[PDB]
Amino acid sequence: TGRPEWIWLALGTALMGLGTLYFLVKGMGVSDPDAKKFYAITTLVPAIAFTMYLSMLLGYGLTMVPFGGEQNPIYWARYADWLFTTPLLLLDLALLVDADQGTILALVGADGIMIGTGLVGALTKVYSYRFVWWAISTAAMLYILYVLFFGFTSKAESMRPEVASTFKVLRNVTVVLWSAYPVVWLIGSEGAGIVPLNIETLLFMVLDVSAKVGFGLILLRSRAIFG
Amino acid sequence: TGRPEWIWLALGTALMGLGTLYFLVKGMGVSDPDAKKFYAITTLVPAIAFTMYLSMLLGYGLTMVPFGGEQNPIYWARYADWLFTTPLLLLDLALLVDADQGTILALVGADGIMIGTGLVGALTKVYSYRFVWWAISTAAMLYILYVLFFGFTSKAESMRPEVASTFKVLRNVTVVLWSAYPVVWLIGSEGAGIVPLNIETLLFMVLDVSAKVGFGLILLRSRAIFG
Amino acid sequence: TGRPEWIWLALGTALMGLGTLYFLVKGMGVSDPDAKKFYAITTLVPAIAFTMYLSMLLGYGLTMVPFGGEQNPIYWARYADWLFTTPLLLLDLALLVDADQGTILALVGADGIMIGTGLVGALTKVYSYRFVWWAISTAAMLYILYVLFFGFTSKAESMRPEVASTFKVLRNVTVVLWSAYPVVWLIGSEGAGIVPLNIETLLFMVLDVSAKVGFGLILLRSRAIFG
Ligand SMILES: CC(C)CCC[C@@H](C)CCC[C@@H](C)CCC[C@@H](C)CCOC[C@@H](CO[C@@H]1O[C@H](CO)[C@@H](O)[C@H](O)[C@H]1O[C@H]1O[C@H](CO[C@@H]2O[C@H](CO)[C@H](O)[C@H](O)[C@H]2O)[C@@H](O)[C@H](O)[C@@H]1O)OCC[C@H](C)CCC[C@H](C)CCC[C@H](C)CCCC(C)C
Ligand SMILES: CC(C)CCC[C@@H](C)CCC[C@@H](C)CCC[C@@H](C)CCOC[C@@H](CO[C@@H]1O[C@H](CO)[C@@H](O)[C@H](O)[C@H]1O[C@H]1O[C@H](CO[C@@H]2O[C@H](CO)[C@H](O)[C@H](O)[C@H]2O)[C@@H](O)[C@H](O)[C@@H]1O)OCC[C@H](C)CCC[C@H](C)CCC[C@H](C)CCCC(C)C
Ligand SMILES: CC(C)CCC[C@@H](C)CCC[C@@H](C)CCC[C@@H](C)CCOC[C@@H](CO[C@@H]1O[C@H](CO)[C@@H](O)[C@H](O)[C@H]1O[C@H]1O[C@H](CO[C@@H]2O[C@H](CO)[C@H](O)[C@H](O)[C@H]2O)[C@@H](O)[C@H](O)[C@@H]1O)OCC[C@H](C)CCC[C@H](C)CCC[C@H](C)CCCC(C)C
Ligand SMILES: CC(C)CCC[C@@H](C)CCC[C@@H](C)CCC[C@@H](C)CCOC[C@@H](COP(=O)([O-])OC[C@H](O)COP(=O)([O-])O)OCC[C@H](C)CCC[C@H](C)CCC[C@H](C)CCCC(C)C
Ligand SMILES: CC(C)CCC[C@@H](C)CCC[C@@H](C)CCC[C@@H](C)CCOC[C@@H](COP(=O)([O-])OC[C@H](O)COP(=O)([O-])O)OCC[C@H](C)CCC[C@H](C)CCC[C@H](C)CCCC(C)C
Ligand SMILES: *C\C=C(C)/C=C/C=C(C)/C=C/C1=C(C)CCCC1(C)C
Ligand SMILES: *C\C=C(C)/C=C/C=C(C)/C=C/C1=C(C)CCCC1(C)C
Ligand SMILES: *C\C=C(C)/C=C/C=C(C)/C=C/C1=C(C)CCCC1(C)C
Repeated sequence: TGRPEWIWLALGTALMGLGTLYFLVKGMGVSDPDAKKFYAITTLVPAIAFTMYLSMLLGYGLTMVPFGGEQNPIYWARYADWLFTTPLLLLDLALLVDADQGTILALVGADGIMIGTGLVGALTKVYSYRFVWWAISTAAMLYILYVLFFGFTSKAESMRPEVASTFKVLRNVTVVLWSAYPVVWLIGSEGAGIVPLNIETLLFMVLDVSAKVGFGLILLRSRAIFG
Repeated sequence: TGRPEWIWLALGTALMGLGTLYFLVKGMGVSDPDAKKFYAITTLVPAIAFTMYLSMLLGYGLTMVPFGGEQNPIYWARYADWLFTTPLLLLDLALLVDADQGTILALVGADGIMIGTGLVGALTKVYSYRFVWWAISTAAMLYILYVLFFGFTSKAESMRPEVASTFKVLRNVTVVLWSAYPVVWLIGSEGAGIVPLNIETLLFMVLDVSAKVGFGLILLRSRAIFG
Repeated sequence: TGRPEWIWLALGTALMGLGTLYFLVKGMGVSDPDAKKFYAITTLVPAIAFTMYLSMLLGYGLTMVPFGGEQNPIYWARYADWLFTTPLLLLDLALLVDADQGTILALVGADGIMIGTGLVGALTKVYSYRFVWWAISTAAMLYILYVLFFGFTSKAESMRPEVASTFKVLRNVTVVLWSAYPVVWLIGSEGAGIVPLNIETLLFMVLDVSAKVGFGLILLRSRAIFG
């Protein structure tokens, strides 16, 4: 349940919070209309993360699901968070690399399903079924990382070296990080309880802050966001 | 409840699933940026349909509402599905016919209300009230079919004959199909139980697959989607 | 609970309803593509307000939350309403003043959090915690009114006098009205029950109709919406 992992939630809330502050206090006097978009998209990611992390800390984002012949502590707020933050991150990559509206739409769709599926899985009562939803969700995820890796990289090659390189870093960071989530989910309390909610929460915490604050940092501190 | 209609759900899940596969395996090597958009929008429709049909089959999308002095089997997942798939379909028509942003916005709004209202109706406990929500939802629907029929057709007349004709087919197919839903809802378990959930599910199944896979087929196999 | 304030809900439902009708019956024969957008955005605001007000009147939008060592009557539908209507209103201001996509995105984000936070607050069981969420929600709100007041006004100064002035009126009306909500929430049943749900409902009613129908009226009856 929620108590031993109260601390990881606390640190997460705080890190996202400061992350918002730092990104907010930096894009204040930014004239560049394109850079303006990047700060907006990027800043909104940690801000949302902050509200959802606070709901877990205060006990709201946590619920109980019966499965495995018992009651289970499921932090649902993660899906509420990700549902918006993942597309926003994706949007950042698309703008940076000037992707086609079609692909953005396809990418956003894939993402919504990825989280939608993950959320449903996290709540389904037939233990067994939770793993099907996981399968679907991961399939959706993989599609995204594919397009990002082979599709987006290609589009980056046409931009100026600054953008190509920043994208390369961002690309590597999201591909590697995003794929850890399904592994954590799988071995955590949402799936086979191989790992305690204690460590799991510390894991999502590190992954989230990296995948958002870190990503924001890499992106917002490069000249790539400028026209 | 969910058992006698388990089969229609199963076939639906499967048909949507293959529908996604087929549309996915066809727009792979498509350079045309406009055609790319059409495949994205269209492909996402059956994909969502698949996840929601699977939730009904696995028992998740089903809930119980007390009304009529008794418990009632309400597949809520349909609204979760439609909420996204109906606008997407609408968006397809708008792109094809190059509609004004204003009308798209108005059309999307109408749709969200149409489903939002339908969902609320499906869940309201005062039997009587379910019919008011139905009224509102249908009113919203009618507005949409109106704009599609008289507004969009007009905009199609300015496109090349290929587009005008494909739109005509699509227009006829959506106008006729969409209007069956409110009739099914009305006579099914959501309203006056004149028809059993058994047949009702077989009905939504046929309507959905036609309105999505069929629509996708008609659209994605014409040269209308190209610039 | 829901009974003594049944009337304010009834009048609200009716006022929004007519508000939709009036805005609908006025933008019918409007060729101007820009004006078309304004009518669409603006008309959808009261229309949504109508469906949510009807849910409160019919008893659906009302729920019960335990806090303060007792059961509490919480009209949740307000958040469902606002979640969409507030951005739409914001979008109106942005179009009118031709704001940057970045700022619109930032503004929409802030708003979603503002309502999301408000909703969570309205539902949190630890009385005490409801006030933190209020704090966050208001902080988000303030950010919005700031950008609207100092940012948007600046952008209005570049438009023709008609637009600058209409915006000025709209700006003053939203800044003043929006800031009353957090005060009402604070002193109403969602926070410290200093004011009865009776008067509270009459308050939100006046604020809503003004902030939407009034706003719509001021905007839709000026030549500012034309190109
Ligand atoms: C952009 C649009 C305008 C989009 C729409 C966005 C929105 C709708 C997304 C929602 C997304 C999904 C993923 C989240 C929902 C998950 C869902 C399955 C879980 C829902 O449950 C929580 C919900 C309601 O809370 C509850 O109220 C009901 C009514 O009164 C009750 O019937 C429920 O039981 C109650 O649940 C709570 O309490 C439970 C407590 O039980 C226990 O009690 C015992 C008593 O002895 C003891 O105390 C135990 O300890 C205790 O646990 C608990 O178990 C439950 O979990 C629950 O807490 O909550 C509503 C959440 C709200 C929707 C979150 C919003 C997220 C943030 C703010 C979003 C910011 C987004 C903006 C929009 C982004 C903008 C950028 C774009 C432009 C890209
Ligand atoms: C784009 C944005 C980023 C937009 C936001 C999208 C999202 C928020 C939309 C939601 C839309 C609405 C329409 C769906 C919600 C309907 C709502 C009224 C119904 C909610 O209930 C289900 C919800 C939660 O499940 C539950 O968990 C709670 C917390 O722990 C519990 O308190 C509930 O009770 C529990 O409910 C389940 O179980 C019930 C079981 O009871 C019974 O138990 C007995 C025991 O003996 C026995 O077993 C009985 O047989 C059994 O029934 C059951 O009755 C309930 O129905 C329920 O199953 O679920 C969350 C669903 C999730 C939000 C669905 C998402 C849909 C898909 C994946 C969307 C893909 C969308 C992308 C975004 C599209 C992209 C394209 C655009 C760009 C255009
Ligand atoms: C654009 C996208 C495509 C975006 C997605 C939009 C959508 C998902 C947004 C949702 C936003 C949030 C803010 C609203 C949800 C708030 C949430 C916390 C509250 C949820 O509860 C209500 C929910 C389900 O109702 C219930 O069914 C469950 C399953 O069967 C049950 O388990 C619940 O208990 C049940 O709750 C009801 O009944 C309770 C009754 O208890 C009591 O019973 C006793 C008996 O003796 C006695 O009778 C008592 O008097 C009685 O009270 C009650 O307490 C509960 O409150 C509840 O009524 O409802 C689903 C609502 C639906 C999602 C509202 C939609 C809003 C409108 C139509 C939106 C129009 C939007 C379009 C999209 C805008 C377009 C423009 C853009 C382009 C900008
Ligand atoms: C049981 C199952 C049936 C159910 C599945 C579960 C499912 C719900 C989850 C999957 C997610 C799914 C929702 C995703 C939908 C995607 C769909 C909307 C995509 C539509 O398609 C949009 C395109 C975007 O195109 P581009 O990449 O940008 O190409 C640019 C080119 O260089 C030209 O540029 P120019 O114009 O300037 O000249 O997708 C990108 C094109 C790519 C370059 C090519 C991609 C190929 C695919 C990866 C392979 C096809 C899929 C496989 C046969 C199997 C399906 C697996 C599933 C996991 C995807
Ligand atoms: C109790 C009730 C009060 C509550 C009602 C319930 C309600 C919640 C459900 C209804 C759905 C509602 C939410 C829909 C909102 C719609 C609103 C946003 C629309 C705003 O309006 C946007 C326009 C889009 O314009 P266009 O069609 O594209 O015109 C192009 C022209 O050719 C010029 O081209 P050029 O620029 O190139 O020169 O709507 C299209 C303009 C059309 C051509 C004309 C349409 C006329 C209407 C159908 C008639 C007006 C309505 C009726 C008086 C009664 C209301 C019934 C209700 C069912 C709509
Ligand atoms: C907080 C920021 C980000 C980038 C979060 C990303 C989360 C994911 C990519 C989650 C993926 C999931 C999969 C693939 C399947 C199991 C369920 C998850 C939702 C955890
Ligand atoms: C799955 C694909 C589509 C095109 C589904 C369309 C569904 C509708 C048009 C439903 C309309 C409804 C009305 C008009 C009123 C009763 C409730 C419904 C939601 C069933
Ligand atoms: C119906 C139309 C509008 C413009 C409604 C606006 C509502 C708000 C600005 C609400 C703000 C809130 C704050 C700042 C904090 C407490 C909770 C609220 C959601 C009431």
